[PDB]
Amino acid sequence: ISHGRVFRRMGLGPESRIHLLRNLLTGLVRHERIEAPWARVDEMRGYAEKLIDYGKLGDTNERAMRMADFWLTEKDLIPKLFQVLAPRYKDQTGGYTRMLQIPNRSLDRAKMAVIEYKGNCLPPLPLPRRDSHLTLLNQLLQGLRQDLRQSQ
Amino acid sequence: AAPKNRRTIEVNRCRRRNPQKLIKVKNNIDVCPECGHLKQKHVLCAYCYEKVCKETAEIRRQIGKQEGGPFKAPTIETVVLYTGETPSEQDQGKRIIERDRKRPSWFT
Amino acid sequence: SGTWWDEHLSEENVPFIKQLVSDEDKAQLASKLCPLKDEPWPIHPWEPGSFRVGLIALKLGMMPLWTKDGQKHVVTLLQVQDCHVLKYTSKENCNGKMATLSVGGKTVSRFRKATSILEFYRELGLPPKQ
Amino acid sequence: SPTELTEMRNDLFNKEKARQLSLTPRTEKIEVKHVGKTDPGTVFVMNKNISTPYSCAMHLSEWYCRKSILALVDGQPWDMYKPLTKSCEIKFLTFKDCDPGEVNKAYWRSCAMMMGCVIERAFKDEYMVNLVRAPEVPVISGAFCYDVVLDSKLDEWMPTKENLRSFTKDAHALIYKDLPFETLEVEAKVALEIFQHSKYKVDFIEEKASQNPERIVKLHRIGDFIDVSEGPLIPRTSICFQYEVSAVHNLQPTQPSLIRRFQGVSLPVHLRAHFTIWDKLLERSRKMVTE
Amino acid sequence: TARGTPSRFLASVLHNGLGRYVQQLQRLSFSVSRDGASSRGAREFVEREVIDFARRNPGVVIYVNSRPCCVPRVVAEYLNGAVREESIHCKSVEEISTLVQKLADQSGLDVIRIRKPFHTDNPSIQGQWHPFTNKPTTFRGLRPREVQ
Amino acid sequence: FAMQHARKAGLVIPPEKSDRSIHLACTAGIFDAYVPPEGTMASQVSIRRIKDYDANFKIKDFPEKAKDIFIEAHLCLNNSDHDRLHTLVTEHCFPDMTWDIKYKTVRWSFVESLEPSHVVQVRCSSMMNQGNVYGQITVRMHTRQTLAIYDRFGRLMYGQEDVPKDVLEYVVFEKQLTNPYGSWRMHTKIVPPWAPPKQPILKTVMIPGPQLKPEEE
Amino acid sequence: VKKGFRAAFRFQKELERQRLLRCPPPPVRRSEKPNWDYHAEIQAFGHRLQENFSLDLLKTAFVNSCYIKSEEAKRQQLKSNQELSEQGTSFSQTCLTQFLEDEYPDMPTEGIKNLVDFLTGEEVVCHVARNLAVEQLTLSEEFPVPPAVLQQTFFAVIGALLQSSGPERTALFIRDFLITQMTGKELFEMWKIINPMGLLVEELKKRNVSAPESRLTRQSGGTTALPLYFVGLYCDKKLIAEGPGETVLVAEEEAARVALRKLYGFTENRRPWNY
Amino acid sequence: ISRKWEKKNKIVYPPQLPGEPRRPAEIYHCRRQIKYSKDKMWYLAKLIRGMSIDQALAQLEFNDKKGAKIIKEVLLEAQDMAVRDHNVEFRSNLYIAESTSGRGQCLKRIRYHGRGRFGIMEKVYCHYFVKLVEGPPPPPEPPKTAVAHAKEYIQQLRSRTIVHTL
RNA sequence: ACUGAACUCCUCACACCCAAUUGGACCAAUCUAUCACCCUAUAGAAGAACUAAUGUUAGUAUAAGUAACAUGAAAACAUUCU
Ligand SMILES: [Mg+2]
Ligand SMILES: [Mg+2]
Ligand SMILES: [Mg+2]
Ligand SMILES: [Mg+2]
Ligand SMILES: [Mg+2]
Ligand SMILES: [Mg+2]
Ligand SMILES: [Mg+2]
Ligand SMILES: [Mg+2]
Ligand SMILES: [Mg+2]
Ligand SMILES: [Mg+2]
Ligand SMILES: [Mg+2]
Ligand SMILES: [Mg+2]
Ligand SMILES: [Mg+2]
Ligand SMILES: [Zn+2]
Repeated sequence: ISHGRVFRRMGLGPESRIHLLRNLLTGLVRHERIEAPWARVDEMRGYAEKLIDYGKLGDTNERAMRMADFWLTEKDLIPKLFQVLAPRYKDQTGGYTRMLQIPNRSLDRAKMAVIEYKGNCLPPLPLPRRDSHLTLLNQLLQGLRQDLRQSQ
Repeated sequence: AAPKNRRTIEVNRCRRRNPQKLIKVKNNIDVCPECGHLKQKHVLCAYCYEKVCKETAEIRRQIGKQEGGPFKAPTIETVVLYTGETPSEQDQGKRIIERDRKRPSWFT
Repeated sequence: SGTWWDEHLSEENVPFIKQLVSDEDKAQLASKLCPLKDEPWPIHPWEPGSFRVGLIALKLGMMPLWTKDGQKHVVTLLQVQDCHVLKYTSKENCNGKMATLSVGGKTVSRFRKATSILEFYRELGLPPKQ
Repeated sequence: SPTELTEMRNDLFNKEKARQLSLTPRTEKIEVKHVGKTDPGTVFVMNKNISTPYSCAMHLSEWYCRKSILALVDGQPWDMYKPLTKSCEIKFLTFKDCDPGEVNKAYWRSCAMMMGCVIERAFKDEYMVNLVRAPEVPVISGAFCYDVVLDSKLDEWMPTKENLRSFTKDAHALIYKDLPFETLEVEAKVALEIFQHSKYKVDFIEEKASQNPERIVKLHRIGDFIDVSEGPLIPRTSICFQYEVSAVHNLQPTQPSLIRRFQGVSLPVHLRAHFTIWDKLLERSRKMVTE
Repeated sequence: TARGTPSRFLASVLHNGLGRYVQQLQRLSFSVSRDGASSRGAREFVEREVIDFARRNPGVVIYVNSRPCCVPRVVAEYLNGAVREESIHCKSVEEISTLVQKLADQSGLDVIRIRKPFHTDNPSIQGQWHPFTNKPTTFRGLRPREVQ
Repeated sequence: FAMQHARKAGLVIPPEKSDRSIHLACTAGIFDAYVPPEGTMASQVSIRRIKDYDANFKIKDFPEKAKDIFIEAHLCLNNSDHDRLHTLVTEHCFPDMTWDIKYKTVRWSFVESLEPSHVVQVRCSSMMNQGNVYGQITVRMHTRQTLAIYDRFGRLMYGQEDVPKDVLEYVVFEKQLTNPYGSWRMHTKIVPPWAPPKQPILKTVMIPGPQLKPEEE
Repeated sequence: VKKGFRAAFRFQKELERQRLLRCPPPPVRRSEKPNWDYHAEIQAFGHRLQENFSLDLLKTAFVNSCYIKSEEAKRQQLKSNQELSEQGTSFSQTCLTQFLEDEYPDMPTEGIKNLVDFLTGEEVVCHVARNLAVEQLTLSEEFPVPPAVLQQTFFAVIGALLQSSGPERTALFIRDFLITQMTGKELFEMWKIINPMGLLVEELKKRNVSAPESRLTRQSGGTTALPLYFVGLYCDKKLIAEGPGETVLVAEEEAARVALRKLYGFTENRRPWNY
Repeated sequence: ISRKWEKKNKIVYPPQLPGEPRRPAEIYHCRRQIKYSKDKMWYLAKLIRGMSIDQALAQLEFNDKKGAKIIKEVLLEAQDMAVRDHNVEFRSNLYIAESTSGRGQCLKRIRYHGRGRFGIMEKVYCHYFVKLVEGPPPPPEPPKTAVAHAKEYIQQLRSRTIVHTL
């Protein structure tokens, strides 16, 4: 039984899942977009956010240096991280990524999701846009909101 | 273990036609406004998503043939440029990549 | 078809709805704080064999306690947020051995309920209770 | 009799539409170009006065047949059941759009006409009704209104809560009946012949004919009932999911003629409401519309 | 068998017994062969007995084809349109006579299980039984334990 | 793509070598198109060749038999008498006439002829047609008929059986001279552009637009 | 393969039978179906129905106008049965009335003529005549023959029998057949009525008696879903009829029906018809 | 082998009169030898029967099974066929009358079990049949209500009678 | 005093209730002889009749869509990573 377990069993072991998510990290951080199964991406999101928050400190911190050295196997995306991504999110404190489900994979009919860091360069996704304000109900909302503001 | 009497057609039929064995119709579909196709509400438009993926694929091809080999990832921001465009003062220092096509109105 | 409210409106109006509903709930609670200004039912003193209505609480956790003898006693905490009364019945209507009352627990979203239940809660005056 | 008068109005409107589509030629053909981000480039061969944008959407897909409310003809709204008379460009409109204001106005008009019809069919057969029109109001008005004048014996009387509930359940029964909006384009003199009795509708038709250079007017019928509307309207009543009357108010020039105005509110299927927001929308629509 | 076979209640056509009786045999159609050892009985029957049978029964009509047939048949059409055919293949003259006579005496309707051996279209005299026939009434028609 | 797929699959084949030849009864296409107006010696030599190959031949009687063949071919279409329809119609004229009418019946009656059918021109074929020859005649015909087409389910697609409509055409007949058994048979139609369009169909129609392969344009 | 063809023959017979059951062709006339001799059929029909009269009149009654019309039409590409049918239906109505008011003097002209119109109705006469095997005898243009046409032919046969044999013989014929056909179907099953309580009121007011009152004689399950009332119609402290019913209204109208039957003499317990 | 389903469309009804009910155009179409199983193709079929073409296409597009795409392309083919060569006005005014699955000409192979024992694998192919009809779909019959229950019960009690007597 | 059977009576017709065994009257389909020719007759002959052999062959079911099987991750599908 499981009550309060936040992690999920993912591969042939803890080492398996961490190496798996580490490869997903090395893949994601350079393309600043990645498709993958929904569970893997859900786990990946937190690791990515914590990693960028840990790298905000800069390159002088040997802690962050060796941590990113572990978490990234290509060894070339660490400079990219420290000198691009931290400046990109210097103003941002949360919601660094966007994650959205997409149609299932071809063969295994698996549940898939795409994740990408906010403020990327490559084209955007067709995000779910909330209903327009010009609609009937939204305009009624604006109307009685104006009425309440007039009252008070 | 082993059976003892052949399951009749009536009971087999009841079992394999009971509603939970059946598929449940899903009332969670609507038309995508701009593409004109169907989509699950919480899921993205497959057509638009494939379009975007193909575009990103050719962009990746371009940046790869620019970098000319692995371990060439820069440490700066990058920007796309389409036909009929000039680099801006904002992206002066940012890397630039060229593409041979017209700017879509849905892309900025 | 089956839908929910959050989709068919705008993000500039969603916080408006949220804060407005919260303010309405707080106003209802503040209004029903004092039952003495409202008309109460007749009061009677305790008698032998009589009983008293219970209530509902919310378990927060556990903590220790110590006695004069130095002895330790674990003890649970039970928290009570709103715990309003909802309904009264006659022992005749109920046809049971004893009369019955109804008590609510925690206030929750007015959105995730049934229409008849929301009608009951409105005509009563209080928010919902899960 | 009022019933007989309604049946005669119906028969005359039927004769009029009959004359129209019998005068129009046979086997006529037109080519309409579909426009929009969805399925562009298509061109549809249609009849000149028997085809409709509903038949267009039926050629195209059932989704648009069920979801469409109006259509733009060369940048001009249209009644989904009104036949298009010439080759042109056509677009479909829905509530889920960037500028659904026109569909919204059409829904306002349709709800006003519905409330007028139900209140005029409800009352005592021995009492009289001399409705005037369905006024136009903005979307933020919070309620669709309908002006009327009544007998003088019951000027002091106002409709009670049970009367409101009866009107609302009547309207629910009508929308369950699901009658379409039989629309037509008729002449000024024809409209005067049909509504010669009520001076209010007479002078309203006269105002419309003065506004229109050629004096041609548009009529809309709900089964037995007919009324004039400025703009186009919705295809099928059943699109309105919830619908009711908020309150009634009565306007100061009452001596020469009483001025009551009923007021209601409603919302369609494509975007329904929750019980709570709906209740507060009701207690808003209970407000008196100053206009 | 009763549950496999259909059923009917006893009945007659157009109330044959009340008025003048009419034998509801209408038409006969014989298919017999010149040759054929099977049709010799039919040939004897048609040469001697059929004359007297037709003389006795004028209302019936008889048709004879006299064509090559490996099995001779006799078909009987009755008033209702009920057709029934039976093979007289290799049958003796006396049994052919009995067969045609039972055909003449039969009615125009299939033989099936008869649910009841009688039929009364107005069975009740003195009134059909209802629960209140054999019990009296009350003063002012008062139900039990009723004051007023 | 036939030869390319053949070579790529390996279905190499030799040319069909055989003394037999595929014999036909009607040349494809036409030799000379009488482009009508907006409303000669060559034909004389053609008629001379016709008479030479077939002495028993008259011109002024040709329009009568032509109209007869026309109306009887339409009656054969109504009755579905495909054998005699073939005997009286060429292999080029059978498909375009009998392909689309499948899965549906037809009604065609001849009311009268406003103008008498009139010969327009005559052409004769060169000897270099598989060692055979074929003669063509053109005839204008102006009459009044009715047409009514019921689909599979017996509902009219268009046309009305009661109301005739004036109609003008230029029909072309042709015959095989080399054999003696060949007879004149309908071959094709000219359908000139300047002529107006026929009556449309009562039903409305759409077309699918350019399907945008997942790339805007 | 198994040798022999007797079984294959039997199986072909079964296959064609199954095919007929699956897609049976439409019916046709026995006159054109084989084994038919017209004159002999007419003569045997006469002997069957126990009558002897002129074959020419028989044929003129059997023939119709539509058959003559189609015959002469196709001949391009004799005497109708109208007068005989008229005579027959006239005498039939007269004699049926005579017998009916002779058996039931209390029945009014309105109800008795409605009853006679029912007995002459196309449905009953056509059923009786199909059971009598006239349908194929009749010459018609359309098949199955129309019921009105068959009625005209039947009444023309009646008129022929009258003009040939005699009125008393026609009377025996029509009496037997029609009243035997009627035996089961009762009065209110043949003839319909509205406001039977009002009809009864008018009747016994004509008979000069007090206006009765309806009183529930017995009750059961009034509150139950299956209410049962026995309502008696009492005049001047005397009962004429009682009626059961789901509700009180049904009970009282049924009691009115019972009283009407008792007064007109068409009770189910009445004297049978004497033959 | 039997292929009557294709000939079912070859019929041609006679011409219809003006004053008579407009006949609703039917059409048949099938696919042959699909590598899929009956017990599940039948599930898809019963799903899509008794509904309209567009939401059928939608449900099959978004249902995650292999046979869904097959039925989808089959339905699109049936639609374009019916509009091109069966005199159908509106492509979207169609509904499924019945869609079914049938066994096909299958094949057998050998599955190797342990200890020298062997087993027969029969690869399974399914023919898929579908009938389309123009006009809107008929509504599903609602549940019989308390009034219907009471009415059938009382008419039963009225139809009953005494037994085994006059 | 009644109920209560295939006993008995009652209207009609009757060869129509035993294992192994014994005696008799018929007959399905087939070939031949001779008839007949929408499928039969009289004779002879015989590879002469299947609800059962852990029966043989072929097919299709139940068990069952169950047991069981498989593709390391990302991406320009070039490469990179574990
Ligand atoms: Mg695992
Ligand atoms: Mg006994
Ligand atoms: Mg005995
Ligand atoms: Mg015995
Ligand atoms: Mg024994
Ligand atoms: Mg035998
Ligand atoms: Mg033998
Ligand atoms: Mg043997
Ligand atoms: Mg066997
Ligand atoms: Mg065995
Ligand atoms: Mg599985
Ligand atoms: Mg199991
Ligand atoms: Mg498993
Ligand atoms: Zn899209």
